Amino acid sequence: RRKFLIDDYLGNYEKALEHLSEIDKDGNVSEEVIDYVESHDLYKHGLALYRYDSEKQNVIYNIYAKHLSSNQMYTDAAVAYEMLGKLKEAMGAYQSAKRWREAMSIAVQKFPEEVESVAEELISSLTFEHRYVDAADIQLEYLDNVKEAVALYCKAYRYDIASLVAIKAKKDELLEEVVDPGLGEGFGIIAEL
Amino acid sequence: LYKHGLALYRYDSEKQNVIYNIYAKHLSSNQMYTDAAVAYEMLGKLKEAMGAYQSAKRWREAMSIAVQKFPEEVESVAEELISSLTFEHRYVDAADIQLEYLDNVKEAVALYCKAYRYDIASLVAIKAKKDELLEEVVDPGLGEGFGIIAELLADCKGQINSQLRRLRELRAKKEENPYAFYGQETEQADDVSVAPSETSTQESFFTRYTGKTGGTAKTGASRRTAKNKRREERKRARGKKGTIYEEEYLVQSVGRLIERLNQTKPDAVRVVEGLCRRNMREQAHQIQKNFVEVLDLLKANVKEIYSISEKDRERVNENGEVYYIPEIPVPEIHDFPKSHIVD
Repeated sequence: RRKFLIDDYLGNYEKALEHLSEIDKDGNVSEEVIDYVESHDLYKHGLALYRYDSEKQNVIYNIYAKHLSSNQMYTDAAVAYEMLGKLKEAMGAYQSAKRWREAMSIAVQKFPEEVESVAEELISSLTFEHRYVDAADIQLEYLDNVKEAVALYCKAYRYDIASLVAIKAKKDELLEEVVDPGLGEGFGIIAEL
Repeated sequence: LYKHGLALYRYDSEKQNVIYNIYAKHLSSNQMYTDAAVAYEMLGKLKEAMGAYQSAKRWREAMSIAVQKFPEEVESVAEELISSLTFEHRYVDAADIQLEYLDNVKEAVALYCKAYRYDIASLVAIKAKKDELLEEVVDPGLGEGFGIIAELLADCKGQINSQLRRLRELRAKKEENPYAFYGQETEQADDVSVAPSETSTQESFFTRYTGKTGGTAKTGASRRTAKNKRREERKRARGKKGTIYEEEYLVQSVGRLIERLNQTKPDAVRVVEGLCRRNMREQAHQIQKNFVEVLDLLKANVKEIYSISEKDRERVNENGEVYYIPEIPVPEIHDFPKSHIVD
């Protein structure tokens, strides 16, 4: 406690935390260490101190990933949440950070009830900002909507694979309903370009 | 002429049809199998179009035609030709075809793991509701990826540990090689294991074989066998590096290092995520420290090489101990996209 106080007053907060960890070495780091690391952002030091202590790495990761998610640090926060099994926050950060395949896999894995909700939802956002293929495939992954999938196969100027997915579903009407008109407007605007 | 004739019907229909019917064989004989497929489609050759597509390995349209017309002939084109493309590191296309047409789950996920798309393999298994891939398939894939990455990133460490010195003869073995007739000037690819295998010399990397000094014909298929002739008969009568000896390999000494880092970094990110997902969280730090260490070493070591100044037709600056022989244009390779829970 002596060394902790000297270092706390002197501003060397890293060695202060290093000494502070020694007092509660044999139990569960009480709230003192948690509050200290949250106040000084000693998370790297507060983790390296217990880098080999899994039984307290649980709490260190919990608080650190809470900080990560609260500080716009999405992907690492989501991965740490999956490390701790924090399913809800992990899903929120995955689908917030445009993490498509992991979100779909978990949605169909443990909570199929949400598959109809989230998937098409992301299909909106991906289509919003010039991301078609990653959303085009989803419409046939589980939704099995051929037209709403090939619509982004003809819009992305992927004509050959657009016809390919229209044929692998055996749609000779889509050959003139989505492939032909999308094709037409596409090469018209390409001639303009 | 035939070309003028075919251009003469750009506004005629029956003439265009008949010129297809006549000149399609010659056009296919010329070049660019794609035009052969176009002619086959236009003239109704729906079975040899499959052969043309399987010639240059065009596959999606082959299966499309097979599904359209010949449902009995959908297994011959896909199942038989997948192996040839499989055998040469094109694992992704093989796995895609296998999963999408042949209904295979074990080897498809195995080839996804070999393709380092472990999350997509997990999604596929979730479609099949299986979780035993994690140990039978995902575990060996992750282990092999980590092992080969630790192998490859440790390969450049040796090759950069024999490059710093001014006189590039300080390889502890290259200063003794005369390289007069047994020279390895152009296909040189290694600096820490330079010139091994006295008989049938084959370097580690063979993609950097310029063949400049192989001979007058500029080709000998290797530098071990050919005449290996160049200016002023490079021998041991030289002084330092800057006199009559190797001058050309210096530029490629960094091109040999450029490729793998850029071509492997996304694989590195994906395998870090996958290998930490097993909650080790420290072999991910192993990859991180290996990568940052090798990049820092190479970038701090290439700070002693500068441009060749005025480029000259012949090697200059004979006094290599003082006349700045190892000069090389500076490269530009960046660091890794930093993660935080790996810190």
